[PDB]
This record gives sequence, C-alpha cells and structure tokens, in this order.
Amino acid sequence: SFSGYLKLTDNVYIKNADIVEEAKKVKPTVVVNAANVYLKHGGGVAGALNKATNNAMQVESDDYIATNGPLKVGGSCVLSGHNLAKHCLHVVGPNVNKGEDIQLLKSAYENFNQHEVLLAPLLSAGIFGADPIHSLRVCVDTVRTNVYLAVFDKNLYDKLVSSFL
Ligand SMILES: O=C(NCc1nc2ccccc2[nH]1)c1ccco1
Repeated sequence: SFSGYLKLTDNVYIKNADIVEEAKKVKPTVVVNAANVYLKHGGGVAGALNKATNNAMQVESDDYIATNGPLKVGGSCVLSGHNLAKHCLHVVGPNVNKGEDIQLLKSAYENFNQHEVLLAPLLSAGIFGADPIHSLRVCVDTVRTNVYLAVFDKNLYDKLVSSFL
C-alpha cells in the first residue's frame, strides 16, 4: 500500500519517488504512464516504465496501435501494468515542446476519474515541457479520485509542496 505520501487535498497525495520503484513496491491497481499518442515509450516516465517491464509494455503498445491507431492528445487507453501494476493507464498530456495545446492538460487529467485510485506522475511535466506547478494545480482541480503523485526530482518536489496553494 501507499506510504510516505504528503496529503495535499482530500484526494491528492504526493511523494518524492521514482514512479518505477514505487510501482514495483506497491503493485497498484493502476499506474499512469506519461504516454505519447503513438505509445512510443522512449524516454521520461514512459521510457522508465517500459524498461522496467523488459520492453513488454512497448510490445503490447505496438500491437494496440497497430489495431487502434494513435491516441488523441488528452486521451488515454488502459493496457496491462505488467510487473508494475494490474493496469497501466496510458495518458497523453500535451507536449508543449512539440507545440501542443496546454489547455488539453485538464482533458488528460479527466482520464484519471475513471479509476478509484492511481499511482501517477504529473502530466505534461518533465520532458513534456509544461510547468509542473501548473500541472499539479490542474490535477488537484480536475481529479476527484484518489491520486498518489510520484515526483522524481527532490528539488521539484520541495518546490511543488512549498508553493502549493
Ligand atoms: O529507469 C529507472 N529510472 C530512471 C527514471 N525514472 C524516472 C521517473 C520519472 C521520469 C523519468 C525517469 N527516469 C528505474 C528502473 C527502476 C527504477 O528506476
């Protein structure tokens, strides 16, 4: 079960943790992946989660894309969580480095509401280029289900907690 999280709101919790190690320890029902529309898990959270599955996440994802085509920015799909979780919810937040619309971040977080409890990263943060403080704000104002946020970077985690309104 989830331990060492700081409570931000009634339903949002946060911890300075590597989401891969957190997923291997907790084996949650749902781990969220910071996916792209192609489910190409090359880097960031996606690359790390996929590497932890020995590439099984990428093999499953390529079969999913071959059958269904790409996801929408702001959309999601549920796939296996492999050795990390029961399920992986691949959520596509806007990548502002690729010029995608930041307003799609609320739509991306709305996917979390279909699951009672999730282990998740901050969407569009990291290599996706959005301001993580803004992502946490959108998360708390959009997600109503229980979300356990893992923030890899200690300095960012401290900035997120200390600046949380
Ligand atoms: O590959 C690993 N960590 C690197 C990593 N961890 C991230 C978390 C968020 C964003 C980028 C990251 N990149 C690993 C394997 C097992 C435990 O950790």
